[PDB]
Amino acid sequence: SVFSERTEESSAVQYFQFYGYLSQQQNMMQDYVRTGTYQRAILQNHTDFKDKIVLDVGCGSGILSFFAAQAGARKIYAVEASTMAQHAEVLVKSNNLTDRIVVIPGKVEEVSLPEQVDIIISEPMGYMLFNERMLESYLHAKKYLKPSGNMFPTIGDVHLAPFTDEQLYMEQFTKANFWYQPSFHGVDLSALRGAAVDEYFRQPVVDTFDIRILMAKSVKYTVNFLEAKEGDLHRIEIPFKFHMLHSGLVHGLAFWFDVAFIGSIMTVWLSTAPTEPLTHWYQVRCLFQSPLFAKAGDTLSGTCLLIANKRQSYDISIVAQVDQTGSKSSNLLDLKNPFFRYT
Amino acid sequence: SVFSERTEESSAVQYFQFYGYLSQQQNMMQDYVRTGTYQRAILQNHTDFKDKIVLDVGCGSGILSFFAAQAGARKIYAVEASTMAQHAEVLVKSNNLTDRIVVIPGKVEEVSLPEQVDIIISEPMGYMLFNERMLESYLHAKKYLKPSGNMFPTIGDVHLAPFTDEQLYMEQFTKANFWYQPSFHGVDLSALRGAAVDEYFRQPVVDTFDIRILMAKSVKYTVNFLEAKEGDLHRIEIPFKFHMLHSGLVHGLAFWFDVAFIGSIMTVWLSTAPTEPLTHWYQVRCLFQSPLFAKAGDTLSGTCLLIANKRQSYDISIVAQVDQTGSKSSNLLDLKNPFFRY
Amino acid sequence: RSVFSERTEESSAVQYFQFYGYLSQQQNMMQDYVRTGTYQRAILQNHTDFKDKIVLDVGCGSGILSFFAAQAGARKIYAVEASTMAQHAEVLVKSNNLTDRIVVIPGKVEEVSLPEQVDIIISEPMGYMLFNERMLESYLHAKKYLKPSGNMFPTIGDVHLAPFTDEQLYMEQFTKANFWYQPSFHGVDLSALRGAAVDEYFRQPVVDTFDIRILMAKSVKYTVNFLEAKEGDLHRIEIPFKFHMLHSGLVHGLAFWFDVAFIGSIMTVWLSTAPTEPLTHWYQVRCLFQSPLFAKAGDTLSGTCLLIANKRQSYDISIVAQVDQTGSKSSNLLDLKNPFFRY
Amino acid sequence: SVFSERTEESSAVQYFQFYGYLSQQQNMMQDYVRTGTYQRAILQNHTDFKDKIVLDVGCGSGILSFFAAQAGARKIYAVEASTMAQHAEVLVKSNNLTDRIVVIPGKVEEVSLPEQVDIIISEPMGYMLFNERMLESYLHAKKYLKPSGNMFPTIGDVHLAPFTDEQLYMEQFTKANFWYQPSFHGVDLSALRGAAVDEYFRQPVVDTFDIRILMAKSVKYTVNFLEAKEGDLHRIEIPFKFHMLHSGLVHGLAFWFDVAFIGSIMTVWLSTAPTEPLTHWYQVRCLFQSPLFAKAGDTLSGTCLLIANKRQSYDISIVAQVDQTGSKSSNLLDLKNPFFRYT
Ligand SMILES: COCn1cc(CNC[C@H]2O[C@@H](n3cnc4c(N)ncnc43)[C@H](O)[C@@H]2O)c(N)nc1=O
Ligand SMILES: COCn1cc(CNC[C@H]2O[C@@H](n3cnc4c(N)ncnc43)[C@H](O)[C@@H]2O)c(N)nc1=O
Ligand SMILES: Nc1ncnc2c1ncn2[C@@H]1O[C@H](CSCC[C@H]([NH3+])C(=O)O)[C@@H](O)[C@H]1O
Ligand SMILES: Nc1ncnc2c1ncn2[C@@H]1O[C@H](CSCC[C@H]([NH3+])C(=O)O)[C@@H](O)[C@H]1O
Ligand code: NA
Repeated sequence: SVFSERTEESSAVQYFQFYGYLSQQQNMMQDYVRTGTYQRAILQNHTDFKDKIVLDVGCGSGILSFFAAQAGARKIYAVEASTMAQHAEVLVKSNNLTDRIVVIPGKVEEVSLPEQVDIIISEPMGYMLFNERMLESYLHAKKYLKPSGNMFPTIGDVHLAPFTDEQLYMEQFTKANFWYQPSFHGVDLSALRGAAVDEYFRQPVVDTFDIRILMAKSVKYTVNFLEAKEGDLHRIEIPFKFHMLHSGLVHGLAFWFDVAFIGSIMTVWLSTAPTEPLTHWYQVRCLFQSPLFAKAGDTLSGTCLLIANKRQSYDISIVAQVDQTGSKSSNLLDLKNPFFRYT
Repeated sequence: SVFSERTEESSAVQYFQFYGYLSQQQNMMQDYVRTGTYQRAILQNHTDFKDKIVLDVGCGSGILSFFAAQAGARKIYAVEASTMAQHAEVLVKSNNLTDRIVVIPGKVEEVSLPEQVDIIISEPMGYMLFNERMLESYLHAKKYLKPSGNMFPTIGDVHLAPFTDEQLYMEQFTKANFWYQPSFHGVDLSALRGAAVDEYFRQPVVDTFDIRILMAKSVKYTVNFLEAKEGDLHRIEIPFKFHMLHSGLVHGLAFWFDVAFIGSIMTVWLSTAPTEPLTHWYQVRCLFQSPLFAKAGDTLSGTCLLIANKRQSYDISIVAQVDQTGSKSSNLLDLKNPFFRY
Repeated sequence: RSVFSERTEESSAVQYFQFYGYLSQQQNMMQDYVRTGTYQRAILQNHTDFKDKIVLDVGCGSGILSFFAAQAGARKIYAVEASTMAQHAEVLVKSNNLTDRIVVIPGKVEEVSLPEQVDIIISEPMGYMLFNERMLESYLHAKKYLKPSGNMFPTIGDVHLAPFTDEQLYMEQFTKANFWYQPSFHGVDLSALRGAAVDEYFRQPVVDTFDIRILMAKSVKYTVNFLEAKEGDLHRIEIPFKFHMLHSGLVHGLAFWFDVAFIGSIMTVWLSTAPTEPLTHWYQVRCLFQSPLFAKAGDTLSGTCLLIANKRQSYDISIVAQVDQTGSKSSNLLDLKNPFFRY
Repeated sequence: SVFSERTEESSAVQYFQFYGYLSQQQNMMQDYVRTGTYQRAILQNHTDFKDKIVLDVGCGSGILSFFAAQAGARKIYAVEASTMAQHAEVLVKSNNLTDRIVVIPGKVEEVSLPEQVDIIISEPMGYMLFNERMLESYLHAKKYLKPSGNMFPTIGDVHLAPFTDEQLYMEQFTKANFWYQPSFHGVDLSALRGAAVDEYFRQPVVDTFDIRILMAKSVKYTVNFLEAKEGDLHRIEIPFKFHMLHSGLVHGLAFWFDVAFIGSIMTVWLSTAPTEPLTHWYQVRCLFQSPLFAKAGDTLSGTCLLIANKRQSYDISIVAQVDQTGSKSSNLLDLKNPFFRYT
């Protein structure tokens, strides 16, 4: 199948074991911004669901399908690949909705639906939007979408912005300098100090921050789920040209994302921006190996290249340069293993 | 190999991927009780290493091998299956010990060792001692051990004792009670509450605690690493009979462990007991879904059964009984996925 | 049979009037200084409403309010009491030399015969959550003896209800119900009765006081005008509510209290049992939800509190509540006659 | 039936309503001394239950029947008159003992048992043993007992002892002196002070105390449930003659009770003595109207006469006298309405 070919078996096992936990579902469900906004987006666009055929990609507990049922849906196919599918089925029965919601255990790339659907709903967003590579499942599912069919969410915007955070940058060296001692119990650890620094900088940092560390207006990269193909997400090139609003040292790039539910009645936005109330996605920061000095008015140009890997994530390549000075910095990061810094 | 047959590929990949990180090595190395006690046990028993052949099972960064080198060992084979092995090689070169420490990359069940060794050193203890199933690798490695060779550590004591902690219990019960709601955003979740309680209580709690929550003298289960066979750890049955010292609610069993380095000069103990300074093993508690009320003087009887699984851990079944009232409790826990509360 | 006996089980009535036959209970009520003091002020500061008037005291007990009416210059006071306390009231009338002003009439106010119509009716018919004991109906029934322009002391009653958060109370009750969760109490599996146990405990309104900050919204007020209301109005009391949540959190239930007003010719005097006011022997009453409802600030909590009078001189309470923004719903049934005294 | 003739209808209603609550059953079940001792007495005398026919009088939740089942009983008839009977049925089913425990709804004086039993088990004890008059139900049940049959408990001992408690005695007057004031809000209450004192002294005091207040070894009155008639409990005359161990003022008599389970293997005792751990029965004290002075070595003689009434309780008559001085005191108390003093 399409899923197995793009996914290492070891990664897939871990991945679906993770979502097999009721606590993990619960964690997502208790993210009120997320869950509430989904329910709002569905109910406020009830004309998009009333007596419609619905597909829920990766239903988990089945909560979105229930929201679709609340909106008056006729039939909802709730596809789930982890063992959570059995718990979703129990909920369908206990909520007396067996006539409207059909839980289909398995990967959306492998299961079969009896009919085409009017609208696809899903929550496939990971860290930096693209983590977990579930957007491709979401896009793959369009084989079951009627022409003129709709997608909830419909589009996704990932935002990038340069930031200054001296403490975050110095923190890495403070942690790596553990190895920079000549006699740890009689052992000289110094030779590994470089490797330690390297390791720390490969980890994207997950947490939140004050918006005042941002030094330029964000650059936006948009995915239209109605138009995109899964293969479009294998190689994501995000060019940027930041016009610096403040003078100072750029320590790296901050990432966040919005999704839009473009319905017939209204468009509802779900945002994980640092200007908005915190979600379980927080924000993500990728550090530069060497900070870049910029004057207000200077331009910071370059590219953020996301390359999909078989561990259900992306290898991040970031190249940036201050055009006025030619001062350049790059970093390679491993999105699969972020550092959860939030406290 | 013996490792591969008893281990799911999915588990091993993640497992050794985890130990390839320098931050994790730093975390373990910064456990001063551990590192200091190991160095203490090796250096003070230097005659057990002087001009001897040493095997370091799961050497990681190689610290124990350096300790063995400090004790005057002639040759040390440092085996590590994670990529950390490459970092160990770097330290050996930079510490000018290339003539004495030989890093052998790979699983100890799969590598080929050049010669038989006089002594095996290792740090194979996981949470509640048995987690990670590395003790079996440690035991497996005795195929390279000379007839009268030694092992560091030499023995392991697992201690279990009944505890009372309403706060911890309610803390987990609260998390499970989310699945109690009859109308979460209009959705009835209650039918899953049973499965939810089951899931949360299967998680052993890793953290530390005050010793005054303990309601009886601990029961000891000992593994002699010099004598034990790999197969001995597939099924670990620990019967217990506690004489309750305090009245109250028994919320579960607390676990910790000691290991002893029985050398020629002296025996050095490394303890993770809650009466001792804290280590990175902390202590482990297994909660009962329903606590058992017991009075002082009662006997708390039952069995703690550990069944090894293919995910490099154990399925824990605890059956406990207040003999005077017949109050019985049964519990199943997944040692692989503990709750880190510390 | 009289209107009283038909709406009252004899078994309940016996216990009820037997309870009020005890001097200790009279002492308990009389030692409520807020209560007694406020009644005395309401009567004395409106002395013109009593001067040379004919008074009816419904459920006079020890006769304290009749003495207050006598102090304000009443010509004759008919003090009706159905319990044996009537005998003690008479003793006080004689020992206080007020035989020419206070006439104790033993019996139920629904059954006795008065020689004449009265200018004003005084009573203290309030129970827990105002309506408990169903004496308001006796109070209203007595209006058959009231002259057309007659007055009522108290004149009006306000019931206040507001949502509250109190995790401590909820877990306190939940823990008590969880006794029946034990699978091996002395070797016996009790679990099958947990549902019945939870139901039983949560049917008990909690009588006590609390800090006002646990309240999550402005109280909704329901008013009974004793000058206009008829007995039948209290047989089935429907109180709709729409709360605008001021705080985010878990709604564990609804808090209840009441005010009564003595609207006299000289001034209006209020007797309040609100948690913002000094504590009375009425305390406050809280009705718990079996499972709390999550609400954000700005949300609306709407629904209905329905009180159905029963033959045990109390009410069957039904509370239906809903977080409108999410559709999160709770339904609960309570037995007001058997509250939990927590103070 | 025998029950209805000796019981006022009004009393019976509240009585069985009281035991219809799971919380009250729970209250009894959480008395570890009581429940544990019952279980222990049954299990340690397993030969008295093995393959026997058992009768459980007033099974409540059915706990004692389950204990009988644990001891290997062949058939257990669990008779229960309150609504608790249905909850017992639920527990029997849920514990898979449907073939061995049969729940019979109704009063034991009115139901029909298909066969005679080998042993009757019950927990019919109230305050000072005899309150609630359920022992008569217990003894009545022997009509279903084989001639060679046993009773669990087998005997009941009531202990009586003189006590000194200056605080308790003075407390009555302190509470009554509320009424001894000439202008309570302008009212002279003094005329009721006597009636108030009378009221307090009629109430036996339920609570516990330090054994240091006891001034003589208790006098014991024994009921052998194997030998006794129902009628033996209609009029209970307990003569007493105490040999005073301490000098001082005797303010009244303290009451407690024991029951013994005399089985074939061993005799197990359940005690509510103040020398033993506290149970939900506590202890009961009856005050003398006027305290009696006695020296150590004097004899305190008299009678405690318990006269059964139709309110499922007893009128307590106490006459006591110091023989050496002729100093005499009496009290008449209403056991149905005790004062719960325990804190
Ligand atoms: C819960 O505590 C975690 N923990 C675990 C351990 C156990 N030691 C694991 C170390 O040993 C390595 N290891 C595990 N199984 C191995 C095997 N078949 N062959 C070779 N190396 C192996 C593994 O890669 C790591 O470097 C420890 N020594 N300290 C700890 O803190
Ligand atoms: C929480 O207790 C509420 N509560 C109620 C009351 C109301 N009861 C006062 C007095 O009213 C008497 N009473 C009740 N229904 C009556 C009736 N049809 N006819 C005559 N007397 C009646 C009853 O004998 C009692 O002595 C009060 N005076 N204080 C209170 O505290
Ligand atoms: N290819 C796939 N096919 C089916 N389910 C998948 C696939 N990839 C991910 N999932 C599931 O999709 C879910 C994403 S988490 C979202 C859970 C739930 N729909 C909610 O909105 O709260 C997880 O439960 C995954 O197990
Ligand atoms: N005459 C009677 N017939 C049947 N049941 C009765 C009678 N009198 C009292 N009971 C019940 O006897 C019980 C006394 S409480 C003892 C309950 C239970 N056997 C236990 O040991 O925990 C109550 O549940 C009463 O409803
Ligand atoms: Na320790």
